[PDB]
Amino acid sequence: IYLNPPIEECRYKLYQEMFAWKMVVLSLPRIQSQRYQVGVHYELTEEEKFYRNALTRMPDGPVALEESYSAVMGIVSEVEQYVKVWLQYQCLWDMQAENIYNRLGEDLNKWQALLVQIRKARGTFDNAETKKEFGPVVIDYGKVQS
Amino acid sequence: EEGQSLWSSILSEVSTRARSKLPSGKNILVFGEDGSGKTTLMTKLQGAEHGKKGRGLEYLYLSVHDEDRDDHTRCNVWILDGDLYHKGLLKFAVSAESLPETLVIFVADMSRPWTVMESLQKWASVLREHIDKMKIPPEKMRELERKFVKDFQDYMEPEEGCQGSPQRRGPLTSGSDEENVALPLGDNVLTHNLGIPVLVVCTKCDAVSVLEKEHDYRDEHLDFIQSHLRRFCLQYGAALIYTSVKEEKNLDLLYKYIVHKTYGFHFTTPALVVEKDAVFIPAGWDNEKKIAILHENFTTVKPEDAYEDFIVKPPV
Repeated sequence: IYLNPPIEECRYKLYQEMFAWKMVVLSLPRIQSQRYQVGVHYELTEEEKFYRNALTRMPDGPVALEESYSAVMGIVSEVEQYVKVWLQYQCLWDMQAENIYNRLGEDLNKWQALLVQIRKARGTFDNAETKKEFGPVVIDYGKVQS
Repeated sequence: EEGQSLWSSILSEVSTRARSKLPSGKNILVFGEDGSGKTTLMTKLQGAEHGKKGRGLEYLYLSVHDEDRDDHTRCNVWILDGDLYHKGLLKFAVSAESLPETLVIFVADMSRPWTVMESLQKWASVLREHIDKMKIPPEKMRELERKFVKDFQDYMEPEEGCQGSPQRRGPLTSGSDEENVALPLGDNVLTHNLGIPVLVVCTKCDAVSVLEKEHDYRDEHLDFIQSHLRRFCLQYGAALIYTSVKEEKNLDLLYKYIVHKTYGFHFTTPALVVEKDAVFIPAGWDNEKKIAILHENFTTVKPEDAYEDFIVKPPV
């Protein structure tokens, strides 16, 4: 049981619409304060070509960048919790029958109650949802539920 | 609840009996200055050339695919800027649980070698107020430092027979305590060691080759910088890599040292000394007598010159 694309790519994707949504503003060019001269048509940085110091000129402090990034870490934490809901159940594909069967022995009520548990847990694993969304962010898990 | 706790103990023990993965949740910090190809080589360690270069807390991931058990984790990348107004983004980078899951990388720019040590002790001071503010309990913090003293003394430089299989820096003769590298302790040695794997990377060491001819330096210029670097990295327990960003000098060496320091793997290369913009300085290898070995090579200079004046900063 595995997630593709993983949690690092999910965080990377949220940081990609960070990057596109911040280079709405940052990839705007800034204007040379004289233009018809020669010396600023010599080599410039991104802080001399583009308006990228307006991110350094946040007037209320940097506070909404940590608010957005904490929203990213909270969303990554919640989808990380739901992907390690279903990564808990890789134990059935790690399952060796000897660790069950030498533990149970021949006491029949353990086998009967275990068949009750596999029926009850298969009742839980046949539920209606195949895709879980937090905010916009979607897990696909329907194929692995089947 | 006999069979339920029995079966829950079975599901705890069965996933223990499976194949081990690299433990995820690892973070990698980039300290240092902008304009140095932090994003560039950090994408090279990801597997790319250049990424979507933002600013502040840039994120990537390193594709750490295992070659032994053939698994793949990806560890977190937090490229911090040169700005100290957006330096407050590091609480999403590293916490105290994942502070042992952290390989700290410092950028030294060798395109701007004159601004190195003030940025080093400034970002190290940032890291010190950071490491005071993140509030580790001090018994585990001193446990990390005492075991870092332990693995610091465990190190050997690799031989030709240690460029394959892992060099046994633990017990070769089993169940004992013997010295491997015994450091002469000074005030440049481990006095603000933090108990974590720390690294400083010299970036753009092909821009030294500008200043070997367009500034016309000598051999004792790099030993001045390098002895100051040895004094400060040995004070925090670190290694030192001399890299060119643009020519991409020995990326696999870097990746082997990253997986070697994070998950206890092997870094399969000896400490290079032979090319002056590619001198490898490990952790637990160099000491203050080795700093004085550069002073044997000090023929025309004494080490008490100024940092921007001996290593000539142009006023722009």
